[PDB]
Amino acid sequence: SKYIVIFGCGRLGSLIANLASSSGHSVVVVDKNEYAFHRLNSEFSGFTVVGDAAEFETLKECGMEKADMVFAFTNDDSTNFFISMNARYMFNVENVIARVYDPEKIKIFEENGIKTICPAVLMIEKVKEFI
Amino acid sequence: KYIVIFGCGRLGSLIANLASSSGHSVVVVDKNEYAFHRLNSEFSGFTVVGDAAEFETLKECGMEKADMVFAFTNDDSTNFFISMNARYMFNVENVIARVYDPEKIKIFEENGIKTICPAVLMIEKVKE
Amino acid sequence: YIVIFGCGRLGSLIANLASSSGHSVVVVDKNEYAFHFSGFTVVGDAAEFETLKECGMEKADMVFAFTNDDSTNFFISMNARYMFNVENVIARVYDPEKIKIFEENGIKTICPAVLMIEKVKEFII
Amino acid sequence: SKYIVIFGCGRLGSLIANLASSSGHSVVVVDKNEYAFHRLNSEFSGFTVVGDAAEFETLKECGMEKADMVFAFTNDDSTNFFISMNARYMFNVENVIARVYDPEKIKIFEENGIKTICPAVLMIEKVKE
Amino acid sequence: MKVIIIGGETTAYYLARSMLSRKYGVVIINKDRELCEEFAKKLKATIIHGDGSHKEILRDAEVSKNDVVVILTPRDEVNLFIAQLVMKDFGVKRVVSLVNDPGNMEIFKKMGITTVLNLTTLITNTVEALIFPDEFSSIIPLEQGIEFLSVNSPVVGKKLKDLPLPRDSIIAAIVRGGVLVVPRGDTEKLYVIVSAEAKETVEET
Amino acid sequence: MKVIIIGGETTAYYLARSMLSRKYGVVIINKDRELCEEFAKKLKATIIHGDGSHKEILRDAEVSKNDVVVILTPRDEVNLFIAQLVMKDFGVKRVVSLVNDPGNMEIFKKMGITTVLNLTTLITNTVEALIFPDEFSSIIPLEQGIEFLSVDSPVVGKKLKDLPLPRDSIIAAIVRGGVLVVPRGDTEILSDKLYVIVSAEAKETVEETLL
Amino acid sequence: MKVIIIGGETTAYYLARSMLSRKYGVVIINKDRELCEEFAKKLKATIIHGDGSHKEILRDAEVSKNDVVVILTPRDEVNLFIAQLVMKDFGVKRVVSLVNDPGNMEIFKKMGITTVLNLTTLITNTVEALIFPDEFSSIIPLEQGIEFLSVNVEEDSPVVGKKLKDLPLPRDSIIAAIVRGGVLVVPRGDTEILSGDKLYVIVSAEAKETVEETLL
Amino acid sequence: MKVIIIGGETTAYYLARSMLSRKYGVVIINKDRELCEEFAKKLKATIIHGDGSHKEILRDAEVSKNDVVVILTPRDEVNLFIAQLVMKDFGVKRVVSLVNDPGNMEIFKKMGITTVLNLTTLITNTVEALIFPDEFSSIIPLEQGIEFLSVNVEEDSPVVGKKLKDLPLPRDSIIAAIVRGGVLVVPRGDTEILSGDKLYVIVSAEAKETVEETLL
Ligand SMILES: Nc1ncnc2c1ncn2[C@@H]1O[C@H](COP(=O)(O)O)[C@@H](O)[C@H]1O
Ligand SMILES: Nc1ncnc2c1ncn2[C@@H]1O[C@H](COP(=O)(O)O)[C@@H](O)[C@H]1O
Ligand SMILES: Nc1ncnc2c1ncn2[C@@H]1O[C@H](COP(=O)(O)O)[C@@H](O)[C@H]1O
Ligand SMILES: Nc1ncnc2c1ncn2[C@@H]1O[C@H](COP(=O)(O)O)[C@@H](O)[C@H]1O
Repeated sequence: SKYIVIFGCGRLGSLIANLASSSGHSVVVVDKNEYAFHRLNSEFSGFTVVGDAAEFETLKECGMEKADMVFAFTNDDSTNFFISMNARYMFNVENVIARVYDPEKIKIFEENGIKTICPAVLMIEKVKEFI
Repeated sequence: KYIVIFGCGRLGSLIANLASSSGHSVVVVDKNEYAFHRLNSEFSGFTVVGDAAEFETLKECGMEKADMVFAFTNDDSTNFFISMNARYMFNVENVIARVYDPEKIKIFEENGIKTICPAVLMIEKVKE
Repeated sequence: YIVIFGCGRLGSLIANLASSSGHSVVVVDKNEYAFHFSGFTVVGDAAEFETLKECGMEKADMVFAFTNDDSTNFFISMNARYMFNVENVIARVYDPEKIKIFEENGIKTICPAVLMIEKVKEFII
Repeated sequence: SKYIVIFGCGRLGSLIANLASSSGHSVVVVDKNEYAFHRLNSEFSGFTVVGDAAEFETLKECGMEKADMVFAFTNDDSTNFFISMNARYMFNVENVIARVYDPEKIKIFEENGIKTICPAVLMIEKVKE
Repeated sequence: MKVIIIGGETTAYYLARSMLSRKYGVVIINKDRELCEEFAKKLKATIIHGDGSHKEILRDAEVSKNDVVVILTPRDEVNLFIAQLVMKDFGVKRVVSLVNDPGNMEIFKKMGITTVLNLTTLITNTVEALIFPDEFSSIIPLEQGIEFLSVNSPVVGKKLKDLPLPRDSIIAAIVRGGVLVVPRGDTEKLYVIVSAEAKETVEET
Repeated sequence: MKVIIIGGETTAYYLARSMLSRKYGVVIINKDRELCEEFAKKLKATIIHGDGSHKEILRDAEVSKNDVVVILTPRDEVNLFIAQLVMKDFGVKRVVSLVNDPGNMEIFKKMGITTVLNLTTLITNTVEALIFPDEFSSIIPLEQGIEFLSVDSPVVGKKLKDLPLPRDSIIAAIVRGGVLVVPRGDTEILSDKLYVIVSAEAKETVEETLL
Repeated sequence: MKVIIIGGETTAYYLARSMLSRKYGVVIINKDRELCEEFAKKLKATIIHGDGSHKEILRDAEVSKNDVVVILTPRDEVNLFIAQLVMKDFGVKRVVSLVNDPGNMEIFKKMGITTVLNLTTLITNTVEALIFPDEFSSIIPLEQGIEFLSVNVEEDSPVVGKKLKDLPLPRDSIIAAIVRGGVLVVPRGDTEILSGDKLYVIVSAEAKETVEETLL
Repeated sequence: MKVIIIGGETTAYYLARSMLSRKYGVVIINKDRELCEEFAKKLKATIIHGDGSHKEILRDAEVSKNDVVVILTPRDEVNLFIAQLVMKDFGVKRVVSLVNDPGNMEIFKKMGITTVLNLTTLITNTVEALIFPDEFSSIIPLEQGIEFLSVNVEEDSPVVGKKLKDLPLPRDSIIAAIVRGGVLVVPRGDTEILSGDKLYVIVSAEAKETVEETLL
């Protein structure tokens, strides 16, 4: 059982949270607003922290100290970046995965050792088939 | 094959560059010119500056001779409008739209507009 | 029969002096909380025509266009003068340059800036 | 003659400036933007300072030190207040007159010894008639 | 059946005011929280604050098959979407939309959205009429391929029967000094209805 | 003579685009700095950023006696002013204005500003036509006191000569399946879109007869 | 006694968060309806939406004689007013204000509003310290007429290898604390200023020129 | 070397005004088109309108290895990014950043961005000093692990009438400067603390509790 911390319980966010919880992992879902947790499915044993991921007092509340994986998965790159940097350099989380929208930004994450999931990078694969 | 890419943005221009390097005739339409900085050195295609919501812009792209129209701006409604003109006003055979809101995906395909949705793409990776 | 438009700082002061003087007053205002007196009060936008009809400017002896907006006060006045043929229409006009176009439509004007130049004359001497 | 400093060359502002200049007073007109000085008349010998009256460097530029009268006459009460306070307490100008819109604010000016011209207070007179 | 007015600041207000006065039911769907609150207070309608293009918002408004959705947004790309969304996903048959770009009028027609006469067109027709008052200026265009023009000379002192107008043209109504004159044969501001394929000759005559 | 378009976001753009295409000279006077810059770049007109109600701005635009000022603002109280200011202080004879409140159309006419057909009226006429398609719905109103309307029925199978319409009514044009039919006497209506021009003092009877 | 934080977007939030954590009572008075609602939800304080300069709003906040009004607005002309309004009309003795223009710090002091150290000054001191690290850079200014500067020591400096007693500093100067490699050194007489040691200095302005000339 | 000020409305103005006056070169990079135009007109610097977090905009500003980038945005998540972007991708050694959340000061230090003293901290220290004037209130924090506090001598206090030599302060504490009625007093041994006087103190955190217990 991994201790997964998912930041941002959104469209893409909560999907990670549900696949994680159903796989018997201990999940912590952090989100800017509570109504986002509606996306968290019925069968979900994890805990949820409401709070701004840019605030430090929120990052402490997640217990990233005991985390195996931190997913920075909000709709903001800089936020996701900040989340990751705290995870990597402030809580020394071994695995930190960030959702990065702007493909140009991907580099500065990996230059800090933050694995990245970029939708645009993922799409270029599928858009290649359409020719 | 004559590709028309609308919106020369982050994701936009990446399509434009892969297209141009593949020896396709490209037309890149964008709201503002400074976006065309994102198109690389080796690029033989033409660039139309103009609002893709204006009809006079859509005529300027020569979608008439297009094999593919990519509606790839950051706006769904704009991308939708671009696609509708491509499909119903210039009868472009292949029209691909970048759709952000996954709930909107349906109404595109219901008009026969192929869609690339980032959220739909992400659910795959977030599964892992 | 006085119709005061805009029940504001300056506005309501006209309304009170009028009502206490035993005149039949109608106070029109964009919002009710302004009304904070035997007269009647119409809540409504003075730029809307349906509001101007509701005031009964038809039976008015005096219309005071006294909102904080010149263009509004102008519009109020023009309706009073040309649409309800009110004999006396007085407008509160802020921008002194606008005063002219009111009087060129026969709308008497009370301008604070024009009033002030009088008092500011004393201070220098 | 008097060395008058008029802040804000606006609708009401420049009217003060013109009556002052024509009366043979040495005027200084300070304004946030230059295009306001179009309002000042042909016959105008005074000097004009472009600048934000809220910035101190602007208040120094006006030479309130040599001023007999400062008119704080911008469209902003707080700005006019600030202008006045600098005039009174930082340049010790004997006469400071402020254009105050909100009649409730009038008190806190006079409590700092700033004479005030309030349009609403002026209007209540006419609206009485 | 309710009239769903989907956003458009001030014109949206006066339409809502109009609809309500015509004893209809009105749902105002506007994205401007500030304007929504102003409406709520003034207009006696249902004000749903939110993006009309969002399926969820439309669901909240309860847009039904028989409702008449009026889209009044300044963005045609949005209008066409809000239209298709209401038409395909909600089954609204009756859709009225503002179309800003006169160029875009066509695609809206092609899609089957009924459109209000284009403002900028009317404005242009009105302005051009004022600049050149003595030339056949177009009023409000009728069916696709038939324009409704008006003109205020050789025509003076001629019988309406004697006037040789083309086959697809009708001198609909004469207006002598603010009075309607029914154009008989022996009749000597004339409004004209003519098909585009005959407009040039109708004006020349 | 230039066409002075005095502010109105998007509709102001497309009008400017239209005017320019009609080889006219255009001065756009708009208070939105952001939109002014957008215009400047797109439209080949003179863009003066500033308040149209300010004499100074109008002086900068150089509004001349012969110019045509088009006021397109959403605020009628402003429009009427911008109009009067242009008309009285600048001597502009030709003024076109948008009028938002249908109620306000009258005072604008009375003042001698020529007005574009009211949008909300047209919208209402169009919407009401869609809700009730089988009733005489008004098109675009002609001269003051003459409306231009359009409409199992009794009228089907009747000669246009035989139809007893009131004196101040004209069955202007019949439109059979997207084709204009010039209404002669021996013209017969069939179960047909007939456009009608009638004076208000005869509209009630014209409709009663046509249905 | 409550802490009335009168508007200032984000910094107003973190102050409110700070005050509350220090078991104080907080009244946030902000004119941004949007931000007010965000605060209401996040911060456990009293959020009054409205213009702080309006007597009515301040009445609604119930600003009392003993309350501490903190004015955090970006407009000094407003701040000075909101201050005077709070001080004269409400009898608030304790007022803290942000002052944006360093030039305006003086009039705020003259009026008796206590001010937070000017941000742009600090930023300037910090930036100038980074550009020229080997010159006496001013920290946070103490009482009016006494600055609190700091100097690093260069391997090629005269001060290196000199006794703190032997160093001839002017009368109104004090070598307050030496900091050798992130460790505080209490400056005794027999203390030797070594190369690399960071020496903090407190000196009166009328003696700053000579203190720098000697220590650097 | 130029000072790249990367956005921050009003404080960005006064910093730019300060830097220019200090004969530096300034690039203002702001995303507010309106404010950019106001700057362009007022400040004699290079105003690049655009998002500082975009590599392209930074390229347009020509941020060089030796330039000093000052990030003044209200969003720490952005600041840390804009910082790393400037530091890693552009090789800027000297970065100064505003840090809004006092909690976030640490990660910024850890990353090697130099930070201006936190505003909300200063505000809190100033406010708490006004509420409790007769308790050792912290000034501006020195090096990590050494705070710079200050206390006022109360009439009924034990410290009054005591020799500074006779005062038993802990090893890692220094009574840096006494300030008697707006005058700096250099603390010798035979110095005696008088009523209404203000003693500034530098003490290490691991000794702050005892220093206060003794001085107050
Ligand atoms: N600053 C933030 N702190 C914590 N969560 C955030 C923050 N900003 C955005 N989020 C969450 O991130 C999610 C991202 O959107 P989604 O595309 O739906 O996964 C949203 O549901 C937000 O609530
Ligand atoms: N109406 C429009 N016409 C042309 N381009 C547009 C329009 N609206 C948005 N865009 C473009 O959409 C692109 C999307 O940005 P990005 O998300 O980075 O791919 C931008 O470069 C815009 O220029
Ligand atoms: N367009 C309007 N229609 C009706 N009343 C208005 C309008 N605009 C402003 N007012 C009112 O007129 C008063 C003007 O300010 P005052 O008389 O100085 O307090 C205020 O109470 C406004 O609410
Ligand atoms: N802070 C300021 N510094 C200098 N002038 C100002 C300031 N604020 C406003 N103004 C001027 O105040 C005048 C107000 O216009 P008016 O209300 O017509 O007298 C304008 O000309 C503004 O430029």
